Amino acid sequence: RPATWEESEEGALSKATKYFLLAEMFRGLYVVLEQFFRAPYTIYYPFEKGPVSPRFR
Amino acid sequence: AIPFEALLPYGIIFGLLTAGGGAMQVLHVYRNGGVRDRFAIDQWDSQMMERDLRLNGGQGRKQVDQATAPEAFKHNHVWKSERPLI
Amino acid sequence: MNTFIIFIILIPIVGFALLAVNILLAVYKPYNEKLGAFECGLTSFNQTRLAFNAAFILVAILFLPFDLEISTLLPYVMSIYLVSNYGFTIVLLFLLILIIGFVYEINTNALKINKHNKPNTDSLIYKL
Amino acid sequence: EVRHIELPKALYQAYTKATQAIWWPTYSPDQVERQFLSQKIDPSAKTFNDLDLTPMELPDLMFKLIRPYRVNVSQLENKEKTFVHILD
Amino acid sequence: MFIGTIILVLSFLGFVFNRRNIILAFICLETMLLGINLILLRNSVLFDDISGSLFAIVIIILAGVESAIGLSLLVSYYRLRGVINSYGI
Amino acid sequence: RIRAFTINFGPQHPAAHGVLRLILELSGEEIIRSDPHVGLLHRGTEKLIEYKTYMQALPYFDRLDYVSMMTNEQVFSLAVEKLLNVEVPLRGKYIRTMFGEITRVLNHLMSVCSHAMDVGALTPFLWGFEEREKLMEFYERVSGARLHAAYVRPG
Amino acid sequence: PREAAAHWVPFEDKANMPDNVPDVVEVGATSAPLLSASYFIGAKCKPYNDDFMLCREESQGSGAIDCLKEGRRVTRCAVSVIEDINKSCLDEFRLHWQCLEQNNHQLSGCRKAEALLNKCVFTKLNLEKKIPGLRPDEEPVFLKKDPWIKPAVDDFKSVRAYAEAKKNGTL
Amino acid sequence: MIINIVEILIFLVCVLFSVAYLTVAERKTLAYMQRRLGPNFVGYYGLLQAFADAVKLLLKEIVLPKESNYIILVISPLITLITALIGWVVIPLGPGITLGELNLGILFSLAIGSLGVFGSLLSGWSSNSKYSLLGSIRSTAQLISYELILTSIFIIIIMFVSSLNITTIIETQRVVWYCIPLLPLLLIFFIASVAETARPPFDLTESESELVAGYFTEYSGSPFVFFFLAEYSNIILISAFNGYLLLGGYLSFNYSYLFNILFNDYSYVSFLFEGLINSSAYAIKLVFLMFSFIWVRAAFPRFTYDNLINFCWIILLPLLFGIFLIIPSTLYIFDSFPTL
Amino acid sequence: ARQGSFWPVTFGLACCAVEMMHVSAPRYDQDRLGIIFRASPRQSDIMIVAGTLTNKMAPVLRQVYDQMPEPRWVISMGSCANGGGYYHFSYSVVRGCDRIVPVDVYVPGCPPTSEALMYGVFQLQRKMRNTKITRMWYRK
Amino acid sequence: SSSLYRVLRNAWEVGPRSYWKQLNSIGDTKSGRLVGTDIYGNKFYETDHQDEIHLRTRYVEYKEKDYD
Amino acid sequence: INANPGFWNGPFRYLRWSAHNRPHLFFAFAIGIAGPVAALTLTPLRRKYLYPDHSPLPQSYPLPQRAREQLTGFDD
Ligand code: SF4
Repeated sequence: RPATWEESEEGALSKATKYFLLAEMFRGLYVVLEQFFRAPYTIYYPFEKGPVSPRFR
Repeated sequence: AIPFEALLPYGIIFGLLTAGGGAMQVLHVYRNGGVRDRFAIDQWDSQMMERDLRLNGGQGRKQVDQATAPEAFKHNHVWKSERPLI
Repeated sequence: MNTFIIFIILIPIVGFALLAVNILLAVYKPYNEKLGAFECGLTSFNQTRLAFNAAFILVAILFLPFDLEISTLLPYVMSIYLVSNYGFTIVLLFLLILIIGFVYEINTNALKINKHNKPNTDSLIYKL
Repeated sequence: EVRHIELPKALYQAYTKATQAIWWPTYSPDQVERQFLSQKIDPSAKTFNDLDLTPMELPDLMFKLIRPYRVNVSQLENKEKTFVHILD
Repeated sequence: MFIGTIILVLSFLGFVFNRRNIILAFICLETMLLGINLILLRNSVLFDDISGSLFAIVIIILAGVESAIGLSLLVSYYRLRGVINSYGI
Repeated sequence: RIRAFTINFGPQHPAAHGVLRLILELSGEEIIRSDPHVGLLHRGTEKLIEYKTYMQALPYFDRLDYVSMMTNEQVFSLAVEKLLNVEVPLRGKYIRTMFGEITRVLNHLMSVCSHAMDVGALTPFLWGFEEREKLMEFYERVSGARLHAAYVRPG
Repeated sequence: PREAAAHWVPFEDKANMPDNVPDVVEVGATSAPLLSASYFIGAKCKPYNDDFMLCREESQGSGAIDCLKEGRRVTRCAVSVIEDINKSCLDEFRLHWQCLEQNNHQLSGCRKAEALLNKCVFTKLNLEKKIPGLRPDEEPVFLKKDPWIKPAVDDFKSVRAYAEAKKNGTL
Repeated sequence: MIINIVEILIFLVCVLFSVAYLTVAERKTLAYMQRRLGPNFVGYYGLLQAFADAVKLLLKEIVLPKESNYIILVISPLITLITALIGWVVIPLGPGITLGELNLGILFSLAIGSLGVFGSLLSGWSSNSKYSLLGSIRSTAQLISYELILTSIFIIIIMFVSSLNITTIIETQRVVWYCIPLLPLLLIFFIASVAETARPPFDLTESESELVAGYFTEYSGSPFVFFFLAEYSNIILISAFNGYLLLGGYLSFNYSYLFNILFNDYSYVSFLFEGLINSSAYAIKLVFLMFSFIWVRAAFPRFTYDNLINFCWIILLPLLFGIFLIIPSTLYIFDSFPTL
Repeated sequence: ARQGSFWPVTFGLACCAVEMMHVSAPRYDQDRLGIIFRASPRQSDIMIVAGTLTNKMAPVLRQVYDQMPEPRWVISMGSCANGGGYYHFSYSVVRGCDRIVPVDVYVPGCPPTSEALMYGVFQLQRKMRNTKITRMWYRK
Repeated sequence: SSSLYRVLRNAWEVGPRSYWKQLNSIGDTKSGRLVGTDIYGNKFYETDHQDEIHLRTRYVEYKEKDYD
Repeated sequence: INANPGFWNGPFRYLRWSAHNRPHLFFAFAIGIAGPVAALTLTPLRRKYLYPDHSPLPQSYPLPQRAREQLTGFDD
């Protein structure tokens, strides 16, 4: 059975803190920002070339 | 690493705003005759600056600290003649 | 002729100059198929005005009283020290009265668009 | 309503000569000259008839040819009353 | 006071001799109020008196509320008929 | 009387993916009736297959769900194998299972990231298409094509 | 009185004062030196300023023409204090009003120069700067150390002169 | 006159080029967040990209659809751009360093801002499509809804200052930036500014609508340039509102000690250096806010119309009314009503 | 400017569109060259026909092409768009999109790879770079 | 690697004429050893810098301005 | 599942329900009412223990409430 509000482990103030301060949204923004400091994948065609195999048609 | 090509346009924007503001500050000071601008001036300040113009010979914001006014200060008083607000 | 008035005159001039350059330099070849409204590549029939929801009307209408409420506080924030404690009490009373109206709007669900179609929850009963 | 203005030939020829200075095509001084010439059909020349052809009529074609530039009660009110115009 | 007076008179005549649409009536109301406020504000300046400006502020707030209510009335009128006639009232 | 308002959602529309003509009827906000018109990509594939040998018909299956090419091939191959009463050898079966799951990853990358892009989450698309690039290299190395491998065949 | 509106022209009057009216000197300081001297002028000329204002109130409408002799006293007292400042404390007074000219006429931007000016004026003119209306608990702001509000750039000449006075022992 | 002209040309060039390079910065920053490069080819390091887009659009044919009020469709984007740029006349880059030093500068900001909804409102009427009218109606409703939020925060700030002069409001923050006592208002103002510019995740009209690309669907050539320029100009201008209301404008740190070490008297060198420091502080704050606009675009999916109207009228506005109550109460409790 | 601000409207009909998607993906990153895909033909310079064109779709494609403001160019991408491809003998398939619209560049492949499509875009840019505009008017 | 230090190091390794040539053709700054030359005159390079990603370790510098 | 339990049935349970299930309204209301209540209950405490109210600022020229004295000096 789904649990009701009165059987919740977290107090209402902690939940309100998560609600008003957008905790998981901030985690998502941080994950996006981490990518900004990683190496990009781009190659500079036609000066560089993607992989080609002997079977290519 | 820090991607510097992605920072180049931000650097252009930052440099443009910085240089424009510095140039504007220099132009304002030059327009003022070597002092900083007046800001947030009320009616009192406005009248005081008009009186200053009467005392320093029309030299903008130039100040004189001599106790006694010149003779011309007696006769260069201005009233304003305002057109009828129809 | 201070910088304020010159700048305000200058902005529309630049807009008009860009428009004039575009008119002078781009080609202009209207024809019937090009002149059609773009709706995903097809053509739709002309229709009587769509029936709209009341919340669409209500947001725009209720903007005006709330906007006036907010803008009536400008004389207070420009006179707060002069009116200090008496005016503080008065502005509190004014705010509370307007909040009663906000309460009315919230409790009546006045800006909610209700999805007319809802899942059927009736039990299935068989007459044996 | 299409706007027509009549002008003196000298004034209008001067204008068309002036406008020939821009790089895009524009009404010619010689077209103003031709405006005073009415069509003159050679009495002895083959026509559409000799090709077994029958020209269409401008009045019947104009609406089709000009369609993109077209500008655009008592029963309607009574009928309108039965419909819904505002909803939740 | 000329500009306010002319605006008020012409707006009133536009309201009265309106035989075109109902929106013109709404607009003429709004602009008559504007003309009255202009006359009042000029007198307030010439007397150096805050009472005129206070009344003008109140007039602005009341014109806002009157606009809101008038357009609510128009929408309620539209709800039953689906259209506004050039005599729509 | 309720009067529906009718909109052509698509075909030339980002969400309609270029080819769906979704004729919707709205009463204000809500959809009351929906009528998807399709066949803007009807190619007559089923008619064409009847004029082909089974081997010649296999590449048509690549081009049905054209992010899931190898599983399309797999279903046609399994049907023909059942009619032929032959058995795929064990290593072939393992390659088909492995590349079926690679194909499932490719498909789900496309579908989840396209779904997110439609709602407005634009970034998962880029991140997932790099993974798709890596897997398409495996496609190309076994078959010589990035998309239409024609790799899984009856037998 | 309101400022002038849409179109106005300034006009000067070329007449002389009527000869019955005794002539008087006019104050020659501009806004910054006057603001610098204002508290000393208040301290010295309070009785004459009060008498002038009381005359104006009692005249009940004719104040300009009825208080001219009181106004003459007011202006002479102001000229006297500014002359005394120009004779005994000119360097510090100039420090203070030039600082004011750089700081939008805000006294909070010029506390170092003002400290020297106040010490000079008190020692050689026996005038004291004081803010009316405060209780003994309340501290006058110009005497406050470590204020919340500080100038963007402490004035160069004033900083040097203040440090020098602290070495000498005058301040 | 001459100085006035030079100052206006400098300010205008800086603003227009900053707007041009913001589009390049958005493309590059989104790209690197998405593990790609972005424009690096049109000009060195892709630094001429915006100018290529501008010239291309300036040479592109203007189309006037058949059922269209052509005048209204060509003037609506023009007026939105004109109001968007007029907003810059009151932004100061140092004390009194502005084109318009208005004692009613805050009021000017709000009034010109409230002229910002007419583009969306008139663009839909430009044609004769009911898709267009509904989309314009929604976008207008969102715009005025979040206008209320922004105005409320303005008034809450003026409660601390009692002045409509923007320089004065900045000057009072030398004691503390107003984002420190009112940090939730910083969050709310940023959220509302993103909504007011109709940026993601508040981009209903352009990206989930009947028309394929908002109410600019029918625009080509220079009208499209006007709409695009007005949008990015409003991004920077609303960020400047954020900066002077809550971030201390052109204030960074007390450089009195450093200046007294470097210089011994006033000169054009010291004046130029102080101007540079002030302008660089304001510029770096603007850079962080622009980066935040792009970052939020990178991270989130879109709201629906119902979701955002609910967010404004049921969640944000009641909080702002509660703040209307609590701020003057705190000023009263501690006897800290600001003087004029 | 025409080369550097290259804005295509996508007629993303079929599997070819997948390869077009990969041109915008991080490995090739089309927007590094200034390419931005636009929903509206009103804001587009290039039409890329990427997929099988059916008879039911042909008027729709013509309509989208006609609403493009000038100057305008068309790239045919893939065998289906080029000449009908695998479905050339179908009752429901247009045998090449050049029966409906003028075509500036043909990109071969089924599908063309991302690099092949980029090569075709480069060919169109070469054609752009060699266009006479004011020199052509000067010749007149 | 998107770092500025990589670009500065490669430009130093490669020299200013080569820096400007690369900036005017490919737009990045690569430093690697020459492997060989085309019949057409194109030159081919391989780099082993650890800051270069997979599929970027081989590249060509074209002989003519209208490269293809 | 969760539903409004009615304020009048039980005050504290309803307040808990609101804090858990309507945080936006609950904390908007808490913040709104905190102000005036704090004003009434705390300003006298601040006056008694922290610091008294400040002396009023002049608003105009402070006119003496007295008769004009006879005075001397700076005469014509
Ligand atoms: S050419 Fe090949 S890949 Fe492209 S749409 Fe046609 S079948 Fe699919």
